[PDB]
Amino acid sequence: RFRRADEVKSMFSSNRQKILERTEILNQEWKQRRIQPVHILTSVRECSVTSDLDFPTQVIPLKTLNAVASVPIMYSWSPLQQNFMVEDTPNIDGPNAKSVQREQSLHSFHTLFCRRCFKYDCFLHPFHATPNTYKRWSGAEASMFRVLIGTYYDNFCAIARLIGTKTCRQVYEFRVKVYNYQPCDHPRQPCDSSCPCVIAQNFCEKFCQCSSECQNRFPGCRCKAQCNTKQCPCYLAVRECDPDLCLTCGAADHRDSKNVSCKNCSIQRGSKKHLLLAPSDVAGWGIFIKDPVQKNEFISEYCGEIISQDEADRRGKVYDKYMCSFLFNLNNDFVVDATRKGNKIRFANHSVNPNCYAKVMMVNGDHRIGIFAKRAIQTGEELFFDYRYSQNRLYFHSDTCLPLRPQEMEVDSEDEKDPEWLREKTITQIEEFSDVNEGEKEVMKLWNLHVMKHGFIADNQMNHACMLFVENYGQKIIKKNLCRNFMLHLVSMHDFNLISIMSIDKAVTKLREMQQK
Amino acid sequence: SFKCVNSLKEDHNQPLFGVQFNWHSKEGDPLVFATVGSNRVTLYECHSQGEIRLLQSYVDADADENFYTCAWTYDSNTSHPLLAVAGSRGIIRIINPITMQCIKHYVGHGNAINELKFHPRDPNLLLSVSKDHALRLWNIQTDTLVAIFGGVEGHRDEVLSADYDLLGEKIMSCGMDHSLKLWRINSKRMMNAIKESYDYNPNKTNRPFISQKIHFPDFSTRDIHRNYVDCVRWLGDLILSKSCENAIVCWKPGKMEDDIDKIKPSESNVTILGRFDYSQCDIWYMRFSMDFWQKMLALGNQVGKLYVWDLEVEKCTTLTHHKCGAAIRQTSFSRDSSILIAVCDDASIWRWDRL
Ligand SMILES: CC[C@H](C)n1cc(C)c2c(C(=O)NCc3c(C)cc(C)[nH]c3=O)cc(-c3ccc(N4CCNCC4)nc3)cc21
Ligand SMILES: [Zn+2]
Ligand SMILES: [Zn+2]
Ligand SMILES: [Zn+2]
Ligand SMILES: [Zn+2]
Ligand SMILES: [Zn+2]
Ligand SMILES: [Zn+2]
Ligand SMILES: [Zn+2]
Ligand SMILES: [Zn+2]
Repeated sequence: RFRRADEVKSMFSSNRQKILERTEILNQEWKQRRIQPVHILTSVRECSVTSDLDFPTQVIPLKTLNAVASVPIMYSWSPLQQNFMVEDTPNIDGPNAKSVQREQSLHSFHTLFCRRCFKYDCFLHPFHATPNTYKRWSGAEASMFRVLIGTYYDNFCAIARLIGTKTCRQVYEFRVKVYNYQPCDHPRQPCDSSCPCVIAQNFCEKFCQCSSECQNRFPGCRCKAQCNTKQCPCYLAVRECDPDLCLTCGAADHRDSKNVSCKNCSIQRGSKKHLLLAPSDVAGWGIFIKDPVQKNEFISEYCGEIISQDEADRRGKVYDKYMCSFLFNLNNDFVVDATRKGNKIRFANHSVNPNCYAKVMMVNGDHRIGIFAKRAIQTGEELFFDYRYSQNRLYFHSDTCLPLRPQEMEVDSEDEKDPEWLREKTITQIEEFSDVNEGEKEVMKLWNLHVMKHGFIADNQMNHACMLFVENYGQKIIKKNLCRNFMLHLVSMHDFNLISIMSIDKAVTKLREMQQK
Repeated sequence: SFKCVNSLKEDHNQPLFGVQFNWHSKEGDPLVFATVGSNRVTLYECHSQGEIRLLQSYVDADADENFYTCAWTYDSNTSHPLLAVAGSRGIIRIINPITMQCIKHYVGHGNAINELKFHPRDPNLLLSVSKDHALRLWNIQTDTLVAIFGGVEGHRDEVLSADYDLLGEKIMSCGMDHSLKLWRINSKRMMNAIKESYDYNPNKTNRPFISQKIHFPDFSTRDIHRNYVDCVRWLGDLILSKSCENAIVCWKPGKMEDDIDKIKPSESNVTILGRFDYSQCDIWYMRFSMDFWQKMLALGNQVGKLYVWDLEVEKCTTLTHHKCGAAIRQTSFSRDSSILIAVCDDASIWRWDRL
């Protein structure tokens, strides 16, 4: 008590000198300037000032300011393209190492990986990777082998090629001594009327762990192209094609492309047409469209925050006072909310005779809200849709609400796949974990950014995903000393049943080619 | 320590929510302040024997605008003063009192604007604190929006005040979300924006100038005050900020000995260094101010007591007068810290002199 009173003024006085020494340099910069003063106006309706103390009442003419065109009300929101969910072991790489089992060395990976979106501690799916989804001498060198006996089985001359620090057969001695879908899981039990999918009236997806030929899995479609009429069971089930199943239409072909042969997967790829912002013709901000759009053509994914129904109930309190609700029912259990985070299309105003409509389609387990054109739309119409069913002009920028003049309004498209704040926000969420070591943390940060930069959305893509990761980010792998954790990432990819075995050999080969250089 | 010598009143009887002395005054040149309120900015000069002289006045085209604040600034190469004003419409006019015309105007804030400040070492960088939950850093010289402070981790409610630090290296803001958020501006990422915002040219590149959205503060806390916060000014490396709790509070973030230029974002501890206790001041939007050498601290209340404080408590001296009746929104000293002008709710002004 007597101690803290004494620290206040010793810091006050040291802080005081900081005030003095700083304020002088501002004062010294003030002696540098010879700035003119303010003088009265005799050049030019009139303003007047009286004094409550006996003094002549002073009058001067009133110089009028030119009118300035105001803009409608807008509150602070954040760019988004893929939805956002909200709530209502030593390092084995560098100087200090340890020898632990197969599961302890990989523990953070199996629990922190997301089987559906391919990132560590993702932002959509809160439930961790279900149990059987991830089952298909120093201390560091020995704990590595311990990981491989579950993965590499009995191959001895190949295991030595990985660890690099020892050789072949000597290894012997170690051997001697409408509801939302979530993946269903139940060993020794078929997917019967006790299965969460059956109970929820959802088909098991590729992520489920039920039998291969389970009687509840959606099979995909066999269409040659389009997938856009009732004939295609993907379309007919209000689904976008599953790009690890529908190999015939094109959902698994040319993932780089945006106009694919299959037209019922424009949401998952993000082939959304260009949107432009301007004041609405009703009142407030409205959205207009750049180029023309056909009848029943995809416009944009109505995107936002994923909130619970109980969180949607508390926010419905605050939203009611401004006569302006921006939330839509995604399914029975979850609601999307564009008030805090959203995308360009959240500026479609309500109208009961609209030219667009909302269809709540399904994409790889995730229910998403798609906006489609009710009729044909030509250049420069404002897009409307009916809020009830789901719940030669001046153009403006999206991020800043500044005027976007026509000089460069063609390839602007202020809507990428990985925004600047997410690329950082995922780094915030990796480091904050207190139970995960920081050697494994500094690799999952590298993977999450690599995934978002290209936009991976298919299980079949993961061979190219892990081979492209080495070509670009493998340099940061060696410079930051994570070559061993990268191998853990590979056998975790291989534990989750979505990478080829020869790629793990091919990936380490391309890392060692630059390592020994 | 002071003494009142004059009182004024305008011709609209509407409240005035701020005043500033143009601290960019020359040496040996007369003291000048400016008054915002209603839809009109009025400028004033001081003279001998408590005379307050009326210089010029500007009215905006529509009576719906309700100005809230203003701040002075000199031009780099033309030497004229400029007084930027912003209010309910969210527009920031410049209005130089030399040629007496709205030289520039910047639309595009999401709501009203609640406080304005300028960078201490650059008279071209203007910060606006807005009702739209975000701070914005303009650039008077080159017509470019540099930054937008407030995205995902920004101010989740309405923002009401901010202030640069002394050298000009770290902004601190606060608003109706009970939070005070430090946004440094000395990082090379914010700096290469200020650099490239000058070397930007509208007809030199078909590409709008890349404005920097800052989504994550460099420090945040809600541990100081309880209810909303409506004012905040730096103290070098300490921070003063008030609330509707009848007390201005001093605090530094982090531990005691942890330097402010080394506190990294995820810091959660504070250190309340004490409070200036006052009475009857407890409504929306009631700022204070400090003189140029930061030994004075002046606050007004709703019934006309015009508090003062000695900042070298290494002394609740008060100022009251028989006609000083309505509320006191804002005060501002002169640069030489000799004259204290306070504005009121009933469109009145009071002039106090030190001895
Ligand atoms: C609790 C928060 C509250 C519910 N909330 C949330 C948001 C995102 C938002 C907005 C806002 O971001 N809009 C932009 C905009 C969008 C996104 C879309 C369309 C189609 N169109 C738009 O404009 C505005 C207002 C608001 C309040 C009062 C008001 N009035 C006073 C002045 N006189 C006219 C009426 N106007 C607008 C409230 C908001
Ligand atoms: Zn996921
Ligand atoms: Zn061998
Ligand atoms: Zn299932
Ligand atoms: Zn099942
Ligand atoms: Zn099943
Ligand atoms: Zn099909
Ligand atoms: Zn299909
Ligand atoms: Zn298809």
